[PDB]
Amino acid sequence: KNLYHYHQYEITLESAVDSCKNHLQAAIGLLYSPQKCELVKLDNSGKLVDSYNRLKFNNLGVFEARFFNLNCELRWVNESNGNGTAVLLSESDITLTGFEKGLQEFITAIDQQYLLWGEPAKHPPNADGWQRLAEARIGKLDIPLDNPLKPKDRVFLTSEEYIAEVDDFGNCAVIDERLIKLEVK
Amino acid sequence: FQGFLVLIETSGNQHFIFSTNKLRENIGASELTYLATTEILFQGVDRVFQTNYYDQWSDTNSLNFLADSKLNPAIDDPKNNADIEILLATSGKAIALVKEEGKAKQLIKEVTKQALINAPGLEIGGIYVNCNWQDKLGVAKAVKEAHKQFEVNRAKRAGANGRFLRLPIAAGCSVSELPASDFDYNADGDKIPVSTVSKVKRETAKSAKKRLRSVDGRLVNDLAQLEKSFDELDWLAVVHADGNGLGQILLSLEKYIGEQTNRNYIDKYRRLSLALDNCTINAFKMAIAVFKEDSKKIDLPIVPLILGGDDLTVICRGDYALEFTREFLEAFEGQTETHDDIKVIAQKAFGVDRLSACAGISIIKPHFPFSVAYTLAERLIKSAKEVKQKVTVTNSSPITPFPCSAIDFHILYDSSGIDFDRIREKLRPEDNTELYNRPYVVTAAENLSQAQGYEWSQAHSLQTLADRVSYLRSEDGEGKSALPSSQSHALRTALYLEKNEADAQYSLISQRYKILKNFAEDGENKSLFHLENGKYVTRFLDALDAKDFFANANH
Amino acid sequence: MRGIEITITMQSDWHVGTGMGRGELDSVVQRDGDNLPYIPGKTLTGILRDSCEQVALGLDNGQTRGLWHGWINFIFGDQPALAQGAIEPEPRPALIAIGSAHLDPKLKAAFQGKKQLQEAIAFMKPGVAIDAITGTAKKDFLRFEEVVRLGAKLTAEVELNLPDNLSETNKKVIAGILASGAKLTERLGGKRRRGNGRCELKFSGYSDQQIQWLKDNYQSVDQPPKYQQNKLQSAGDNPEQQPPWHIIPLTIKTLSPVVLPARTVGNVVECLDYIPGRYLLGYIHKTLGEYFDVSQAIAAGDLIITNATIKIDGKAGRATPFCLFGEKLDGGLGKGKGVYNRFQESEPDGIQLKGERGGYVGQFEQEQRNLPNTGKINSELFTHNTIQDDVQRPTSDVGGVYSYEAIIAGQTFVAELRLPDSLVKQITSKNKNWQAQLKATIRIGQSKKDQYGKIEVTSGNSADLPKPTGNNKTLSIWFLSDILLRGDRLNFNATPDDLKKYLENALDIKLKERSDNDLICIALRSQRTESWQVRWGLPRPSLVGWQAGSCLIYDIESGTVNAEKLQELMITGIGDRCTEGYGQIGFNDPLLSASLGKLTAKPSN
Amino acid sequence: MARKVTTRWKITGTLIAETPLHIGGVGTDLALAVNGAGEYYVPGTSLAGALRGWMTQLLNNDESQIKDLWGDHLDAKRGASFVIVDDAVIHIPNNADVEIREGVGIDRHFGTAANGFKYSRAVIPKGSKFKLPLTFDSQDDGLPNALIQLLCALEAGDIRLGAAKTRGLGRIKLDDLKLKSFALDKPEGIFSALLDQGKKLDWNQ
Repeated sequence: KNLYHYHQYEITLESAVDSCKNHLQAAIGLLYSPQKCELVKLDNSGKLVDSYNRLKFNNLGVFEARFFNLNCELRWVNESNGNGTAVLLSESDITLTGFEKGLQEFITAIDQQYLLWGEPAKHPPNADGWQRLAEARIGKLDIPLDNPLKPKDRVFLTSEEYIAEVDDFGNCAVIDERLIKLEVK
Repeated sequence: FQGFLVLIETSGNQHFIFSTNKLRENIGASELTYLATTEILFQGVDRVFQTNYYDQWSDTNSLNFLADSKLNPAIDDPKNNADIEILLATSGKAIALVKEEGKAKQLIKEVTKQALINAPGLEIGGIYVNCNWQDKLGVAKAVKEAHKQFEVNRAKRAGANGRFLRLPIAAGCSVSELPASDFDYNADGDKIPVSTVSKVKRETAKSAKKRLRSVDGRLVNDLAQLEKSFDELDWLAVVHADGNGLGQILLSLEKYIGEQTNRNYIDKYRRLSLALDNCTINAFKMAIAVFKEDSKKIDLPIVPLILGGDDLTVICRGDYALEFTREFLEAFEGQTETHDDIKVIAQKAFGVDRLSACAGISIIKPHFPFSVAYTLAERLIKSAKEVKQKVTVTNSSPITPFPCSAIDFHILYDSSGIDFDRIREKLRPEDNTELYNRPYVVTAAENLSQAQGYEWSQAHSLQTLADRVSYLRSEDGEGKSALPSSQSHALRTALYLEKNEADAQYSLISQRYKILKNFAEDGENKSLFHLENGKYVTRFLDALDAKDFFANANH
Repeated sequence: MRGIEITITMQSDWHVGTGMGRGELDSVVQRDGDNLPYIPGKTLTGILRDSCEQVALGLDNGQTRGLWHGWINFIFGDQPALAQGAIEPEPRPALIAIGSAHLDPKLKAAFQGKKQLQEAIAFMKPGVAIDAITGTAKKDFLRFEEVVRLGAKLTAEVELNLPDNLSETNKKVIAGILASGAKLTERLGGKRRRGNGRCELKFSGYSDQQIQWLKDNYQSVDQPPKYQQNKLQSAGDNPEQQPPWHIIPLTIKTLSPVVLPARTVGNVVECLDYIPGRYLLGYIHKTLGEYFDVSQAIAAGDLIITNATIKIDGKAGRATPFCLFGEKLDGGLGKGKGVYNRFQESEPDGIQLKGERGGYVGQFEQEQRNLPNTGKINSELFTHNTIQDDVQRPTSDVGGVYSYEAIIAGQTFVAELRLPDSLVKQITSKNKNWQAQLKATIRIGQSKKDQYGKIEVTSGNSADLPKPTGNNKTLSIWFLSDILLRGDRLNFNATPDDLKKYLENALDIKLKERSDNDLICIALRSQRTESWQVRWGLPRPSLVGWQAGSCLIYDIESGTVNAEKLQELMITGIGDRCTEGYGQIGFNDPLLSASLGKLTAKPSN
Repeated sequence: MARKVTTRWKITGTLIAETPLHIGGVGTDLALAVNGAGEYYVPGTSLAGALRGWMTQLLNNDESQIKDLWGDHLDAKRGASFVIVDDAVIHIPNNADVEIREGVGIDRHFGTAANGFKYSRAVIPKGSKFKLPLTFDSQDDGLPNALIQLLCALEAGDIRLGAAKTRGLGRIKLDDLKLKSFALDKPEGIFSALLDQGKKLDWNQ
């Protein structure tokens, strides 16, 4: 049982997304910038509607990103001037141009949940495939969810933790966690 | 014959049990810690070796089943062939002997993986070392190596901090620092977001009432009523106790077993461990007689979190912790006096049948962080253990501590500090003066008379504090207090002055309220201070603070 | 707009309580760092807020939500903990910062050294319940409360950070409300309803004129303007970074208690014993953001602001190395004796050792023959409540009270701003005195608008750069700051082989573990940091790594170690988020090379 | 919002000592309650319990009516008192000071001073004045009956204050009673509270 991971270096974010786009289809992105943490959704093709401008670094731009869908997750972090390391995590063996494949054996993987911030807002956003949670603590949170949220729905980010031996003594740990999807409970 | 010794041990019991101030989770975390090195060990042993240690335990509900080695095979007897022998199981530690390196590793994987699944946030690890059974003391050597190698790994081990990580869009736990993962209820009944860690602890609090049923049916029955009652108290206490002498024994146990054969070390080691669990739980049953019984309150106001061996850790009502811990420590010494499984080892180690324990007691408001309170109880027990240097076995070479129980405590008043060094610094109004006389010796003056430092132990006797507290509480023939609060408060103020101003004030007030003569300490009957190691120290501020914390209810 | 004051004159004996007594006292008052009574700024905001809400109810004709109640949520910020359901707007902060009210500084200067007078400011008030049948004092209901003497004039610094586009009419509304709410305040503190705490609360420069304007105008007010954050701006015009580095020392003195969240856990916040570099970033923007694009420098790594750690020997205190061990009964750095460097010293015969953990150490040199000086940070627990407004009391102990650890006032911390010569030339070209602009008083951290966060920042003369000894036999590493490293999957990680790989790549060497058995090679501890991101409006991602004090030493297996590269790493830091002071590293430090087992520590108006 | 108040009532007047008075302080019975200025005063806790005590005897210990005025720390609906009772400095008239009452128990068999039963008590002299220092927050458009009854009792001299109530002391009477109303539900009443010293009620009505 292997967790496959694919790594590329000195690559810009928008190139990293494009180089992965056949796998990141419909992925939720979480982009990290000095001023904003924003969710995005890639097209079912995997593109983003302002991709270059959205993923540009040089003007308070994206220094870290995570893209996740059912099959895989892309991670990117800026090393210098908007060029940085991409790692894609997938439980499936897959081919990528330029990415060096690796793998980790893991003993088992276990489901985990994270409750998202907020209750369903009294109306969803005007954008299709978006919903609004809100909590007085943070205000609105627009999430790329296509289910119309019922009152007293709660949204959970589901993840899978991979457990492996860290020591030659046999000590186990969770070696990584892959984010999967938003789910309504 | 040759094999391996496996040591599996839980660490970070503070950061697991006290990382929330929610009693169900403290209770639940303490259960998960206990289960990790028993149930999860035995279920792991049963899976790895095709055995039935879990059936024997769960039918017995006790660890004594592994004493008699027809049932826990003596695998150094080749006719009683088995792959596994358990040397120790206890809260936060277990030790086993195995004849195969693979099953040593497989056991550690099994037990550690199950903690990840069933006890998220528990830090458990294990190690195996070779065990040369052809060598007498081979087990003692293996135990020493396994322990010291375990520490070297913990200096590099990947922590449990790395798994449930906050994502900016995840909400947070209502009671911890982790992201929320699902929902539970606060004591009021309201739905609240909680972590996977917090959820699993709360789920396991339901298991604790089963474990404690064999101890005392009065302990836990309505967690919600208990949790609600605690946060209506004025004071809780975090009480932490560790055995004195047990470490001094286990550093060297093959010196005290008699015959140096591994079979005797193991047999003596196991009975020593089991007997001190029995001593702990029995001394606990005796000590909980201290807590008064409320007909409305189905449960006693005490939560035994850890209850075996050296470690006793409890949360209780804070005005009853000093008497509970005194009674526990007194009951613990008497218990160890009366186990032959202990007598001969304590005799050979220390010249007395008893062992002893120190305790640290943090007395805190219910809203105070139990994390911080326990950190202080650690430093208080470290202070209580200074008896190890002061009270020693005569003509011992090297110098050895002589079994002397002691208490150090703090009551966390608002501006008192919250860390040990700051607390005590605030009680040194001048560098020549300490407004504390700690620790307090709990061992009876009769049992110490042959020790070095006997005169020291009497200056530090807890009875001296309890007397002064009695005088503060006592009344005159009017039914007014023998010392008024107004005068007590003036003496509190005087203690912070220069010693001549403090002693001048003490003269003025003791002329007027003659009961203060009993609080004098210089023997010249003219100071609340006595000189001690070049510092002027006083018991008086300890008595003023502790005035309301000697409640008892065992009269 | 700082420079407004509130004066409180106490007109009856008064009791800001601590929720508890002590010994013979059943209730004791809060005392400041000078042991004097004071009104905490959290108490003062709460009383003043409550009275502006009384005025708002009248102006809203009893409507509990409305136009004028929105003005209170404008002036005093929203109360998001009470709101439930899908509140879409971000919670407004207060426009008003209200400090703690302290006694006049000359009066507090007079009290210094006079512990008897410091107690005499308060006196015991008896309280007893009477049995309704027998009419007798109900014993064990006899009670003594500490109350402070009437006549106290206390003053708090007020800052109104009004919106810069705020209409002049809306300015008068805010001034009118605050004047009006101040006027209506009659009581504060404990036992208000039984005659404690009678007071006059007056703003400087708000009078009945500000009240009269609102009475004249309140009918034509509207909703206050909507809140928006001050956003960052970037030009991108900074020059590329060029050596040398400049190290600008920053001395931080705490003026109030400062809460620097270590962990937020239910109703308690634990505090760090150092100031993280990220708290000074807003000061770096405010003071220098006009001279270069600060945000660009942060993104490029042209800016480092270190953690502010306790000043020892006149320098930044350095987190105690985990390779130091005390004799468990009689030793350790706190006892000043029996301290072993287990990188260099075998564990003694028959003596068990405890590893060192917290605290900070001063300077050390190869042949010092004294243990390094230790530094300690004094923290205190502060406790607060929320009042449920209909019952006018806390709704329970469990969910009515909350606590903050804070670093207390009067403590001194040293940070370093490090900037490349590229930016320093640009800054000096725009302002030659720019280091004069680094002197400021700022509020940092949690609850910074209330009784918390007030710090003085002072800039020192440019420090000398670190000059590590390049040794080809061993590499010693001391974590002066928490080290955050990505694993090779860019998750954060706790695998020291990755740090081994990182260093030998960063230094272009090869490293091997120190192989002795009587010595330890590695002494790390894990660290998890659970911060917020205020501009995000959302939590920061959890940052995992190694805590400060973690130590490791390697044999160099091959390759020369460049003293110039060691110096550069000692400047820039290693790993992630070094701009805000993570990753700060000491190479080949003599304290990790010493044998210390034989050493001891050195000895009103 | 704050606590919702319909009308705030400032209720003021002069309480006169109709006997001597003793209210004790921490520091035999020669310590009279003194504020932080060291002036003799009536603590609002002691005046409240006198007033609350009387109403409790009035209302046959109907706890609910009492707790609706005087507050309750236990009931989830209640909390703080709607009556505020301020501290009042005692104005001992000119050429007067605290007196000391000296006395003795008399042995019932011998008819003589019993040994060990001497006592001394300091007393605020008769005719001393202090303010009636009451505020009432009304949550409905009236004034409570039991509070009107209390003010009538104060004007009647029916309420006793301090120690030695059965044995010489504690009688007080209210004069100059004034009631000022502030309609804090309304803008005119809030600005009246800020500026205008309130709508006068004729108590005689």
